[PDB]
Amino acid sequence: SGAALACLEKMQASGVEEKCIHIFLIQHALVRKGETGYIPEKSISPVESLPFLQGIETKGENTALLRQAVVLKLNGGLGTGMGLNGPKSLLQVKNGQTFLDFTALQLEHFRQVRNCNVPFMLMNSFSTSGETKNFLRKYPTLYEVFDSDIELMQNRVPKIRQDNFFPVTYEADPTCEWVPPGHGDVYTVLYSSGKLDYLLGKGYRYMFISNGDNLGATLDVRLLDYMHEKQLGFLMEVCRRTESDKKGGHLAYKDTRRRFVLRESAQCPKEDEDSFQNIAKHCFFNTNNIWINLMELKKMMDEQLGVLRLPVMRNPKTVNPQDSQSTKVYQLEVAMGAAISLFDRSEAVVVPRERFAPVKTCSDLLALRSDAYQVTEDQRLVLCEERNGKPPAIDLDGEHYKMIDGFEKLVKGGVPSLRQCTSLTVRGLVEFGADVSVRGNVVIKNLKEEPLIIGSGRVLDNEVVVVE
Ligand SMILES: O=c1ccn([C@@H]2O[C@H](COP(=O)(O)OP(=O)(O)O[C@H]3O[C@H](CO)[C@@H](O)[C@H](O)[C@H]3O)[C@@H](O)[C@H]2O)c(=O)[nH]1
Repeated sequence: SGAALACLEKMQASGVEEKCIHIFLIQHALVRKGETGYIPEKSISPVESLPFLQGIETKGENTALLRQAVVLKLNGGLGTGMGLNGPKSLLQVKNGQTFLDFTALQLEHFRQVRNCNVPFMLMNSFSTSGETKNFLRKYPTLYEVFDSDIELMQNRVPKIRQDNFFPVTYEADPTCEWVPPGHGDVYTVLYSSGKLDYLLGKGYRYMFISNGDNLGATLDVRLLDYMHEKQLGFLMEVCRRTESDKKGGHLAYKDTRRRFVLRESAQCPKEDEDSFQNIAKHCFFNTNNIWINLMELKKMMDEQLGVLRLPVMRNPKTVNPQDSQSTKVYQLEVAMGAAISLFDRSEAVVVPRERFAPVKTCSDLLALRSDAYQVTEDQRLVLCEERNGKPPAIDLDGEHYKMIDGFEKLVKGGVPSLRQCTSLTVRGLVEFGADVSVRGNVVIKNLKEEPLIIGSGRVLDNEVVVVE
């Protein structure tokens, strides 16, 4: 393959890790022959039941295990879905505090309260590393050990043309020619960097990993205790899916014994969107709060010669995400949750919603920035009590609010109160002013060209607003 050799040479020219190149060209072979990465509804069965955290946990903690624990926050994605060209963690959340402020403050609270200097890492990509490093100047505790201790630099892979599978060229911005290969990349990065051997040599055996956008994620020593007692290599936290869980992955089963499967958004064929979005059928949603046993990982990686068989997802895009007329490409990516079938002993457990405040979209961001979410003593962000575990279901017009620039007009004059909101749908150009209270099920449709301004102090109480 001339296309594979072209990818090979371009990767080697940019300093890409040898095993990553090898794993990529494996996937490249597959996709060149029309591998879609899809998990069709007819290939899987729903997960009907799972153990709950209240059941499986006990009183008391084994502090000896916490002493073996290490935290990693994922920070490598490009946030292209929200129209970013860099780290979504540098987005403001509350009080002029970004996602990364909340992460740094959470860690500091954890270390203080428990008097335990738990190791901490951020998995960065080429697109997020520099901005993240400079941001952390504000946290000298982290900054002074950023290169040596904190950063885990993941790999990058070229975007490849949908027609001939060659790496794409984009002269206007050669930066658009590359993508981090998914958070699934973590295992090979840990292995090939020497970080895994380093951590194991200091006696660490467990790693807690969560999304950089999820400020609800918590190191639970009682869940750690459980994972260890059942001698698990991998534990995934899931939530009872809500109407707001539209993007990410749900669990399912495949057969002749049953094994877990993770079906991501990118693995769902167009014809199956309705099923993928049936929250009652596919009711267990991955939080991406994942515990791994590091020695089990080490043993697997050695066994499989640095090459985990994670399922490749073949993500179609344009080379410049913002320009729909730019060259059509495929991003080959893996998800860290897909290791759930690869570990010898793995489990998923249902956790309370207060451990999962995701921001995948500007609709999610709206909910987080609003009074629907609250800061806890331990510096987490958690859904308010009166929403009874169910985030407001926010549908923001994809033609106006998908890009952060468009979302910016909506909240420019004010983030509305959403703590009493079960549902908010916005269509056309719309602009909130100050101290707007949204209550119950609210619809706002503007059919005029002029933005619809929602006056300051307006109460929208189970109301449908249509301006024409
Ligand atoms: O190559 C990459 C790609 C993403 N990220 C980071 O990974 C985290 C999550 O990525 P994101 O695109 O926000 O989420 P998805 O990958 O679509 O979904 C994940 O998060 C959902 C929970 O919000 C789960 O339901 C999914 O199964 C899980 O794969 C964020 O910190 C990203 O910055 C990386 O570090 N490297």
